[PDB]
Amino acid sequence: TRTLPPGVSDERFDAALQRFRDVVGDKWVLSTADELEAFRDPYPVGAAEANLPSAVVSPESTEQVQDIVRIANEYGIPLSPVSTGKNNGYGGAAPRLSGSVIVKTGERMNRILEVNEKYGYALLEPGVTYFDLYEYLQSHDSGLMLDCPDLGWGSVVGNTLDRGVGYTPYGDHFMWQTGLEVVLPQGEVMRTGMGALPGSDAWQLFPYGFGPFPDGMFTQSNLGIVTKMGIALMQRPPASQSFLITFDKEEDLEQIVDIMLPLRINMAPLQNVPVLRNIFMDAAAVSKRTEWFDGDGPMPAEAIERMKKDLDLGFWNFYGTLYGPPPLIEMYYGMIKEAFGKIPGARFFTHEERDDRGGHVLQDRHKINNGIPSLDELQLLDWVPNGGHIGFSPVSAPDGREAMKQFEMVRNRANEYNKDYAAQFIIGLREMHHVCLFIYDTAIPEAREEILQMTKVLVREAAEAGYGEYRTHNALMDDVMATFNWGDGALLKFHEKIKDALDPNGIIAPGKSGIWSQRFRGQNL
Amino acid sequence: TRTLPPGVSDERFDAALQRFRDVVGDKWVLSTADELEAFRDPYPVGAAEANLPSAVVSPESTEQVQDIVRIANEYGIPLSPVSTGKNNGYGGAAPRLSGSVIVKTGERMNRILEVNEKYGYALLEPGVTYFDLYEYLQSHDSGLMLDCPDLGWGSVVGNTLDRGVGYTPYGDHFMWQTGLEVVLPQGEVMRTGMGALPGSDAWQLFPYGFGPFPDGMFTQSNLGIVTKMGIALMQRPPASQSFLITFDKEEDLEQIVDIMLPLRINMAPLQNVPVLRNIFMDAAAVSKRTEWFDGDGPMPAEAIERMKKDLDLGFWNFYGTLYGPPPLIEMYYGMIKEAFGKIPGARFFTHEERDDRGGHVLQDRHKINNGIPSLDELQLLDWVPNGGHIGFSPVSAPDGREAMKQFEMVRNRANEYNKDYAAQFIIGLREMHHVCLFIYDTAIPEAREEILQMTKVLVREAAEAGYGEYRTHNALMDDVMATFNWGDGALLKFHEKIKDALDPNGIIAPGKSGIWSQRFRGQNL
Ligand SMILES: *Cc1cc2c(cc1C)nc1c(=O)[nH]c(=O)nc-1n2C[C@H](O)[C@H](O)[C@H](O)COP(=O)(O)OP(=O)(O)OC[C@H]1O[C@@H](n2cnc3c(N)ncnc32)[C@H](O)[C@@H]1O
Ligand SMILES: *Cc1cc2c(cc1C)nc1c(=O)[nH]c(=O)nc-1n2C[C@H](O)[C@H](O)[C@H](O)COP(=O)(O)OP(=O)(O)OC[C@H]1O[C@@H](n2cnc3c(N)ncnc32)[C@H](O)[C@@H]1O
Ligand SMILES: COc1cc(C=O)ccc1O
Ligand SMILES: COc1cc(C=O)ccc1O
Repeated sequence: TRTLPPGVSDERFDAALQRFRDVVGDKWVLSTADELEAFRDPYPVGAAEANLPSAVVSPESTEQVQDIVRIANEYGIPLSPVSTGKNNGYGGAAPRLSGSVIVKTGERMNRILEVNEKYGYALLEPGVTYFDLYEYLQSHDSGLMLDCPDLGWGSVVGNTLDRGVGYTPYGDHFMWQTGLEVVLPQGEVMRTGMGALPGSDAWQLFPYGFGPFPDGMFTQSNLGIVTKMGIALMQRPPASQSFLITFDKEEDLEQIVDIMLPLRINMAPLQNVPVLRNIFMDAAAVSKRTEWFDGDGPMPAEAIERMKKDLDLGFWNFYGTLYGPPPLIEMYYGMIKEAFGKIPGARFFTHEERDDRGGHVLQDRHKINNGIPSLDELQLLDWVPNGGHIGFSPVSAPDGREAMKQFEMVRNRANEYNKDYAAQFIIGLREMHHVCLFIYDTAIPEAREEILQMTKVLVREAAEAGYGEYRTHNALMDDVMATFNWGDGALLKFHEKIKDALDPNGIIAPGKSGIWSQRFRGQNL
Repeated sequence: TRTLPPGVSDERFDAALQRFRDVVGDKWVLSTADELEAFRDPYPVGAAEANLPSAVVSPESTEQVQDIVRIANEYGIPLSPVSTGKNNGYGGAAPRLSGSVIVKTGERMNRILEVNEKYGYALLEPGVTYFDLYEYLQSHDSGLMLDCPDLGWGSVVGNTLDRGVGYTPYGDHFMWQTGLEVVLPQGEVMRTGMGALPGSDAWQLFPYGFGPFPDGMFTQSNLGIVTKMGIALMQRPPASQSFLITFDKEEDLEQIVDIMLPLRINMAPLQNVPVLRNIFMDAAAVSKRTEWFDGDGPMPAEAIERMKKDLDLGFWNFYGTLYGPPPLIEMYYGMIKEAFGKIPGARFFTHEERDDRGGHVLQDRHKINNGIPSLDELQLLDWVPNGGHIGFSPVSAPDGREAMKQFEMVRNRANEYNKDYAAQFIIGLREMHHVCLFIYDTAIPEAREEILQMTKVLVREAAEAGYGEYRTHNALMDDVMATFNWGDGALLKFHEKIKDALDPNGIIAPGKSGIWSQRFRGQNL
């Protein structure tokens, strides 16, 4: 059947599309089941179909975003903005609420507006991918580097707006975000920070402006459609050196993290954002599962040994990168070797030393950590046929007991539901994003529902232990937000109150982060 | 003439007062003419009496704060929260709306809830001063250091919630803020970040939590009353060295800023937040105006030169600090010598190299830049009888040309109105806070009036030229917010719609940052 928006008839919906076409042109509104199949979640979760868009609209400018919002308010059409819509692992381009219209801001609004070499910033529209920006910086002989995620096909803006992470010293994307322009839910356009001051050259220079600081309210949020965003760019250092440390035992995690913290807290000698990847995660980047095991259920421990042997890796695999003058790189590599040396069976490789099949990730990290975007990590999805992943992304203290507790908790449930648990601890100064990627066969209905059931259990099992997620899939947003329920759900009530006063007709991305407008609360979609 | 909240009678006010005492006890409700004397703006601005409190309420817990708020909603009585109320230069403790009740949270809410050595953070009630925290740290033989402003009598929370700044690498106080508890305008209580998840250890570990990140909206804000705040604390480095560079000419400014930027933008070799102070700023810290020129008018150049000659200082004076093992310090001081030694007349000193009187400022910077709080900059108020200051604090791009244009513009008005211009450029990564202190006799009502009218001119002339203020005085709050009027005042309409959703009855510090709730809009207050 035709996907229509909640409470909107065929007749009123065809009026609504015609008006979108008036604004953007007829080629830039997509409305047929065929055309829309490309905007389904590529990695669907649950057996029952969900998150189905009713149309895709691609505006060329801010002026058109506004007119689209107005139309959507007049007609009661929920809108779900994206940049490039590559939020794979969290829903793709697919909207939380079935029947929403996707506003793909990145199709046509993809200009790099300014890259200022002197102040080390860039002003970007939301269609600028990491590749685009990288390509610009190469062409103009730039002395700046971008900070990217594992996959560079996503948007600098879109990724920042979901508080994604990268791996250079500028890994925390939202921290370095500086000013933004946004269309609010009734059509008004606003600029934050020093951009509210007309004629200011400080919009990308000073983030805060004057009065309350609102920029975070437009992250993981449905409070507006962002049309421009600035971001600081780090200077390319004179030299770098990436390294791998392999650790043999699963139980080495505790000690790894406890040794790490005093070296990370000060941003030296661990200058970048280290990553501790388990063997399923590294194996999956270079090989298929049927190369190690072709039986049923959890990979047995002898098969885990073959992966570690052939590829010459540990169960745990620490990847890091150092930057600066060559005498500094060596001092710091020296300190790191001394500390992690304690762990029996720890082995060290720099990016110069290792160039085999197992080294393919080290070589990939050394690109990423030097702000060169890659698609090498797409190979992960060939672990099994019709491969897809979901992100279960709890936050952990930089404490080996907490991490070992989370690891065992997750593994206990991943084996119970027959899913392989690829693990990647991404390590900040004071906390760790514990990304648990469960890779699975998207074709099979039972694999998908087991993924959904399994992750619903872990959200609740994690919350009961005091752990929360930093980011989650469409299908888990209500469940995740339901865990942030201190003071009788105070945080949610606050968010719903702001939502209702900026978005009286409940128009922008309803359900995002479990925040629904008055008119959807209680309906269970 | 007895001060009362707008449209509240003597008896309705009496009953409210009585209810406040029920909540907090008798001792902690001040309401008599000269009890409240101490809560007037200590550096009054304008000849007319503005900014008059009707009462002061000192609660001891979050619960009393919630109740006080509920009672204020019942009566329509404005509340003006402070921490320690030492916001001098901007209004001190005094409220923006005359008739509001001060809620001095810090008087009894002054516990250091936790200092964690492992993860390098603190959890604090509003009453912890920088002296108190430093005393905790000395007692416990801590590895951590704080980041303090010029005057350490203020609160860690108060300063942070006004987006204040200190001078260690952790200088940007708001960015090292992590997690807070807040009472919202109708008495609901809410924890931000991971604090919203019952039993999390991660409140002071991961700031963002999940979904929209609101912490920024409680800074320069009137959206709640803050009861707890977390802040990250830097590790104390093994050694340190501070340095003064003097630049003899007034014109060297342009060249000093242009050389500074590449040495600062990557936090190395300028690691700390450098300051560029003029001779006026530094003289007043060590001497009275009458030592150099007894006279009604602006200070002649021959008096400027004697100041420089006796104190052995330049017109522009550059104060920085280096941290790390002694080899790294020698390296980085090396590079700083060679870069700023391009400027003619420029002379260098370290903290070991000066015991004279002009050097007392360097010794005060060497404490502050190492997180040793101080009150030496109080001597600044001696400069003239009954000294007070006000802060006009424009943001500048870290560009020499833009820093001379702001300097001359400000100097011209300083001379026209007969006020001395003390200047300190506080230098971030990509921006500068250009802080202009104008010192004056607060007893003379013409001088108070010259100040208000002068800064009113300055705010308007600075915005015409493309510059906004980071922070401002009660006096200037409406005028500063009118300058950020991009999009037909798009920013202010936004802040008001949010204010009016969370505070239907217009209770919390109305007028703060030029943001007035519905019941006060379009009025002369
Ligand atoms: C499968 C996978 C995913 C992945 C990864 C590795 C693998 C194998 N590694 C990642 C990493 O290192 N870091 C990271 O942050 N994410 C990683 N992912 C997940 C994901 O693919 C990436 O984050 C990707 O960059 C996100 O997609 P994109 O960049 O295209 O973002 P989007 O889909 O357009 O938007 C994301 C959400 O933000 C809100 N949004 C976006 N644009 C707007 C505008 N203009 N206005 C308002 N809100 C906006 C929407 O909620 C949108 O869904
Ligand atoms: C005269 C002067 C001032 C000064 C300075 C040097 C001199 C000679 N140097 C400064 C510096 O180096 N850095 C800096 O940030 N400020 C400097 N100043 C200005 C001032 O002295 C300090 O900022 C001072 O520490 C601030 O005072 P305090 O810490 O006591 O904060 P407060 O007066 O209580 O309140 C500040 C404002 O924040 C909001 N606020 C405060 N508490 C709350 C709660 N609990 N809830 C909600 N909002 C709150 C209020 O708006 C309040 O006015
Ligand atoms: C599934 O989403 C994520 C994936 C990764 C790396 O593979 C890092 C952070 C994420 O949020
Ligand atoms: C009164 O305002 C300020 C004063 C100072 C003095 O060093 C620094 C920052 C400020 O905002």
